Amino acid sequence: GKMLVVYMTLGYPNVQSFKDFIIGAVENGADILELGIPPKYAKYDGPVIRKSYDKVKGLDIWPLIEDIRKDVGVPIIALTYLEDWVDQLENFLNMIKDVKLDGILFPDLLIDYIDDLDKIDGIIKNKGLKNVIFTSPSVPDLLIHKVSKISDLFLYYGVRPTTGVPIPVSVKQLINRVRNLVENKLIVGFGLSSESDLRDALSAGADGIAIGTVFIEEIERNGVKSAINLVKKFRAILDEY
Amino acid sequence: DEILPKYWYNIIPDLPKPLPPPRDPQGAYFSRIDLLRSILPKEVLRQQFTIERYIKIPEEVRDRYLSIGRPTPLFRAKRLEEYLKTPARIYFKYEGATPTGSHKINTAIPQAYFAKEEGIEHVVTETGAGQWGTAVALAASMYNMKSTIFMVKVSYEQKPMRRSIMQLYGANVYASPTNLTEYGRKILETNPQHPGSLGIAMSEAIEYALKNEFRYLVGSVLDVVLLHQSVIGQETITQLDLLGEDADILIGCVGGGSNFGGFTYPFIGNKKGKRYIAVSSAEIPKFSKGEYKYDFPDSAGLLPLVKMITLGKDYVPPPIYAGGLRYHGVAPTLSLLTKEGIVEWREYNEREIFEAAKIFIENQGIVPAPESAHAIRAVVDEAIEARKNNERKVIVFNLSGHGLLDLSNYESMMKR
Ligand SMILES: *Cc1c(COP(=O)(O)O)cnc(C)c1O
Ligand SMILES: O=P(O)(O)OC[C@@H](O)CO
Repeated sequence: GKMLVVYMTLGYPNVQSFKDFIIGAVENGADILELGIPPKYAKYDGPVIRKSYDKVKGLDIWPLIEDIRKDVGVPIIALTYLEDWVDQLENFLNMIKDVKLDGILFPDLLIDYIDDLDKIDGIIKNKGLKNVIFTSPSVPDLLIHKVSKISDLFLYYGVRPTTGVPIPVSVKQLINRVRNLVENKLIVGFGLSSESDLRDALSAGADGIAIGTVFIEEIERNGVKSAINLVKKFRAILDEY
Repeated sequence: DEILPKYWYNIIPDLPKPLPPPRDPQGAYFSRIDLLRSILPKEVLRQQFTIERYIKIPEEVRDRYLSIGRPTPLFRAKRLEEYLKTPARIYFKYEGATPTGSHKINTAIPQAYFAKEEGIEHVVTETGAGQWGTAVALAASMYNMKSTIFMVKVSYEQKPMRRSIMQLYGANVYASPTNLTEYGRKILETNPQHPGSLGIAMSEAIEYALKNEFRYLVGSVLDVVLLHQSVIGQETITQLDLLGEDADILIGCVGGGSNFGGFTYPFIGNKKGKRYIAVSSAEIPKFSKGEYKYDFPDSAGLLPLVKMITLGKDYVPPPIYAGGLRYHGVAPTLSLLTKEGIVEWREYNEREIFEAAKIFIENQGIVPAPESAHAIRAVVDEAIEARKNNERKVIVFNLSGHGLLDLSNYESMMKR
């Protein structure tokens, strides 16, 4: 069936509400968790996820990751920017591996580190971690095809420049452009908060959906229960395929 | 005569490496990317981020394109070849044929159409020389919308002819730095004699549009513009095909990079031609002294960070040069292509380009824009190398505008 990939900022809004939300997400149909590691520069993140990083400022993520890992059976991908760790990449990956995370998604790998794609992807695979590779309409068709053969678990394809911000964009047409290039599962994300925006991608070929900002917005507007709600709704929609 | 394309071509899907996306600055107080949805007409913004290889040209836009004289002529410059005693054949796509006198009309027309279709009824933009201001004033007139042009102050004073045409089409023209925007008055506070820059004029145009709920039209740099301009390169291929010709060297001049990318990208994406020479000013050395970094297109920093060769957003052009190409950065796609070695770059100084223009005036006949004489200059140097190599090189270049409203410039260059 379709993959529902749920993003949340580590520790957001606080450690015990975060734990609450995650557990609820997993119980209500989240297939994969992507958990944000507060970066120095959230290059490709909209204002909502950037603010969510400010709120958790100071968080000690490692004991927390170990708590989550203990109970959650689903794959968990750390999400963070390579620029912040490239100088300590081996230790970073080894710590990601220590706390028993499944893999990593460096949003700026292809975009700002294309010359090191093969090297870094080997380092990650070599340590037994899934390298979830990130792409977008900014990546040329040939390269999309190439990384679709090596990305682990699924290939991520963001349809908008930055998370959260609803840039006008034809999702149906961006998916058709790439559907036959991606020899992988194809998970679509960035601004997919409306059923219409979400059903468009499913019916256009996508094997899954990735959603983050709308959950944080929900947590901030109405709270964690009301947000776990939203997961159920989204799981339902994907379940129609 | 439907050599006129059915589609616009976007090179992005065919680039050698990924094109870094526009970007909110680190720890910014407001999202630039989110602000775009107020700045740009919705459909312009959608074309800027819904990146496909081909995008149908709406039939009404094709109709308007036809009415201004598209496809532009593809001339062979046989007198010029004979003067250079070159074995190469020399062709130029003559973008000066449109009513405004330059290629800028190719993007003003669709942008204005999309704004009128969205219910906009007043557009705003900046201009330096006035080629873009004039395009936008004509395009606004076509669709019965008001236009406000923020013209770089020093150009406003030395170029009253273009002001006449903009006002003739129905535009209002202010001299940036003006005191009609917050960013304007700030710049007047610190140095009220400031002669302006494209970056400053861009920012006031954007600020002024926001303050009044107007829309802003963008004349270069962004991909949606070079997408629209790809009518230039697509016609050229078709027109060379009709001649049984195959381009070897493709030459264009580079301000922000729209006429070059409109001209060469259909050639680069499909694997036609070989050797692309972007030509720029030595007095605004984007290529020789510029820096390939994320930086703002405008000086206020109201647009997202964009990855480009740039002299810096707050660059101020030289005080006496009269040859144009004064914008401080290069389009991200063009910056990528030249950093990746796919496009060659070349800078010329004012005397060299001024001599190039006189050669062209005296051995072809069209008065070229000072901008375009940068390209002519490289065309001439290559025609001479094809000599001392004896090969039938076909040099196609893009004559991006005529110079009839730049005669004050040519007078200034009688000082060399
Ligand atoms: C504005 C202009 C240019 C430089 O801008 P580009 O975006 O590179 O086209 C070149 N030639 C003419 C005639 C212009 O008006
Ligand atoms: O749905 P989005 O736009 O908030 O995407 C969240 C990202 O950080 C990862 O999916």
